[PDB]
Amino acid sequence: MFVKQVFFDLGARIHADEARALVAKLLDDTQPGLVSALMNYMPASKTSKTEFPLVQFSNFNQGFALLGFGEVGAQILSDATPIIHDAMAKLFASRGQGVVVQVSSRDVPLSCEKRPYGLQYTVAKMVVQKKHEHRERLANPETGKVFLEGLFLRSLERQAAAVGMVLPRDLVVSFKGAERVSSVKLRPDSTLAHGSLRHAVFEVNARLGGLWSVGFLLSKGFGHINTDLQLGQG
Amino acid sequence: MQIEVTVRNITPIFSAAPGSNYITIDGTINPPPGVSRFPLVRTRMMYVAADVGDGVIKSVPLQIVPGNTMRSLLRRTMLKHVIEPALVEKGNKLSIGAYATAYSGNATGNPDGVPSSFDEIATMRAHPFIGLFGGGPRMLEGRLMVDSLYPIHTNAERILGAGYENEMMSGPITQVVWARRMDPILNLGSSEDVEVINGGAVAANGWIQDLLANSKANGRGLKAFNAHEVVIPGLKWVWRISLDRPTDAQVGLVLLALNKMTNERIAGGHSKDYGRFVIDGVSLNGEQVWSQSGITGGEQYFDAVAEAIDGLSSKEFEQFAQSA
Amino acid sequence: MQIEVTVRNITPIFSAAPGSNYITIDGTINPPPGVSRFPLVRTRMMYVAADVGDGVIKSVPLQIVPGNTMRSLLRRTMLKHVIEPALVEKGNKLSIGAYATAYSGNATGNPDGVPSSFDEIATMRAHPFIGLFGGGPRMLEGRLMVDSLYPIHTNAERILGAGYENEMMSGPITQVVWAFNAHEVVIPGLKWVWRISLDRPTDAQVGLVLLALNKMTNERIAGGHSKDYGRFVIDGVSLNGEQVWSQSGITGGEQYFDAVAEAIDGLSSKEFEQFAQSAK
Repeated sequence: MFVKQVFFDLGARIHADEARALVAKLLDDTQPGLVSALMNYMPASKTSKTEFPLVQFSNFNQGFALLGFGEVGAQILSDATPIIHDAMAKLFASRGQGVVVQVSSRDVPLSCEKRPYGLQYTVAKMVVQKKHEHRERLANPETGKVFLEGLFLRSLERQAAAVGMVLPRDLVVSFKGAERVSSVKLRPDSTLAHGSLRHAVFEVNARLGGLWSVGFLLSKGFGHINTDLQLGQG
Repeated sequence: MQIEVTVRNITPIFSAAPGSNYITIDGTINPPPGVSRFPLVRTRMMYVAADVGDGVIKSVPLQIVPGNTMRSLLRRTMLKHVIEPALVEKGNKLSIGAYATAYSGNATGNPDGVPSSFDEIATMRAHPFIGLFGGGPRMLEGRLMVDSLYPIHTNAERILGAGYENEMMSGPITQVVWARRMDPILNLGSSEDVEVINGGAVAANGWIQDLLANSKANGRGLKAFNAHEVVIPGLKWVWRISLDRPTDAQVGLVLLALNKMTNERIAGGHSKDYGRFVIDGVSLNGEQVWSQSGITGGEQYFDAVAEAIDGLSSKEFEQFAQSA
Repeated sequence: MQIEVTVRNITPIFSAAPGSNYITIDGTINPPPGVSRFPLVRTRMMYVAADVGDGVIKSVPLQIVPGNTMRSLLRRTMLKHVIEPALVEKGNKLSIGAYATAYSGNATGNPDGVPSSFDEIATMRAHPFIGLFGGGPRMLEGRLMVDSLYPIHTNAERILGAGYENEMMSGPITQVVWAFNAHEVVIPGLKWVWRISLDRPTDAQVGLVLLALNKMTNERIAGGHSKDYGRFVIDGVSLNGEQVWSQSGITGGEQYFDAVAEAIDGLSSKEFEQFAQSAK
């Protein structure tokens, strides 16, 4: 259907995972149901859900941003916005002179159509390795290529299934190359790290008309970009 | 007595047509619903039977300023720059009824059922202002008949039988001009600009939270986006102000208004400067009397109106406006 | 009161037009088919009646900056350059709705259809800013009338025929700058006419408009802030048609400046709260 994008401006850039950690800490004391819905927690305990994250953070040049996929995530985002905005207002008025928190909103629709010609899409900060077997597949390009093709196709399929719209199942994908290889950290000052691709280029015969999320670590603002910008971006 | 005022607008002309029209992003006035229709207040339009092809006359559009609008405009410029300076130089004091009847034809919304006595009709029709614009409680007929403002276009070709066979415009003369609002507290940014607002930045942030709460969800906030259709600037129009057995003082008052028409605005849209115009010519029963420095000619009418400003009291306005 | 300035642009001007426009290359601006579509944000459109074809009058394209935008420009320059800096002392801090009614037209939507009593509109149209920029809950008309920014062009000849026989721009005026999405801007060095009109105004109001025009160079309009579009310089301000501009400033008509200086010396917030309070 549609995905709603909420932009939060504080005058300074904070990273999406750091904003996720910061957002949880300020509201930990009060209103726990709002935090449970925002982070996609299970309704009983603190453990997050296994399924597709409806609410995820993203990147914003002067702050961070929220993505709510579908009507449920849009409603969760709709009820979350004033409490979170007041939380940054009190947090940034507690210290310093004070800064005006500035909000923005968009309701981006989602669409997909199959075309008989290849189309190019580039994704930045792409996490691909999460067990040892995926590290073994990444050593040889032939057996890592088909793994990446299946990962991209299953990512598109699970996002189409979670948003509630039908995706044609005759899509063919192709992967050209990635600019860099870098690690990501789950928590700061932790020895554990996950391998990741940087500026990866993919080619799909079909076209996409909105925000699309691919791969793992979707709730940390990793590996989603606006396709509607990328039609004819060059 | 026929007066033909040929004018050229300086700014775009916008005289709003009543009607909740709608507009898309690119053209398509009043689309089928669901294509995110934007509000649109079009300019005032007049359908005219016009020669479209060889042997066919059709009711085509041609957009105008109404004759009611310029009748009130000529009346208002007469009152603001002739009658009120006269009555304040002689100290004649109008009532609220005389004032409202001078600018609006009536004092109240209920006209009187009785007709005025013939001596009263003769005095108020020999009056150089009340004779032009009648009305009153006893419903006087004015000697002045004000036509609406026709551009010199092919659509008005059947209208302009005499004269204006040149300067003949073919294409379209309207434009969809887009004006939007912001909420400027959604454009603050820096708290040093917010220190002017009392209560600090917390109140401004509360207004941010108010508009986001409105955005998720009928109290309107701000930040609109609207279109209005205007006439293009720089095109030349024709106006017709005719008279029914006028005294020379009434014609002199019309030419006194026509001398300094150019201060006033032949449109709505006051803040957007819409309505600025320059009079290219004035025809006094066909003869051209217009110059760059007002009207050159019609000296008997001006002399008659100069003798009419003298001897002009508020008393005639008072028993014109007095209801039986 | 028939205030007419002329400005010179140095950088491009991008007063963007609402439109779903697209280009392929500079050969054709709007292609019929959908091969190699690259979206376009046009600059502001003003079809105008002009003498093209040596005798006949036709609607021709010409690119402007709208008078609503320059009305907001003149508003923000005065509010953020004297009204806030001479309001920041001696208390009298503006209300938030008063700040919205000063910066925008209204504090909020749904203006109440109840009109205001006359002793208001007598007091507000005499005060330098409120009678300059009317509206608010009662939608006060105000005095100041702001024209749109007309380039001194062959398409713009019939509008600007009196005072300008020469210095008359011809041919193309606009060009396309890419950065693959294209943007359409006005070539720099063009001379523009901005007309300011007022009916029966007080001394302080025309002094405020005049003081704002002394300093109009600093604020940039009609373009991207990041893309450096909006810079302009002013030469040739006319006040009832007499030339009142130099390099150092106005230097003429000092009674207007004395009046507005005495007015902002006596500026108070009470008239602004009597503006913005919606008497519903």
